[PDB]
Amino acid sequence: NTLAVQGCTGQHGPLATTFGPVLALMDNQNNSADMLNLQTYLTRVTQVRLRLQQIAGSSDPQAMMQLLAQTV
Amino acid sequence: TQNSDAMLYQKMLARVAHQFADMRLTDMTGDTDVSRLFFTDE
Repeated sequence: NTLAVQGCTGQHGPLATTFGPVLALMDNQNNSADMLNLQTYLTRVTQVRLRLQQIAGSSDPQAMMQLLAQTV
Repeated sequence: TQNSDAMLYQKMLARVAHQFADMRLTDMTGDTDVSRLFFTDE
């Protein structure tokens, strides 16, 4: 957020090419960029957290830890 | 040299089309992320 508002000083702005790709993430006005953005990534990492919560759950014989790793 | 029910509606439009701009997809739906769903044109 702090990086978001500083990419609009001046008046899209005069600091375009220095904050180009990083402000190309959060905008949702990147209507053809292959959508490549920040917001999907944090849900793309919350499920690697979530399937690791089950290993942080039981993990009783130290198996069912590698059962998620047997998929890898 | 005549004007009845046809040039009437045309002169309605060519004065009102001055004011308002087009309405895209993104100024619909309020604020929400629509670019992840619909790549609408026209």
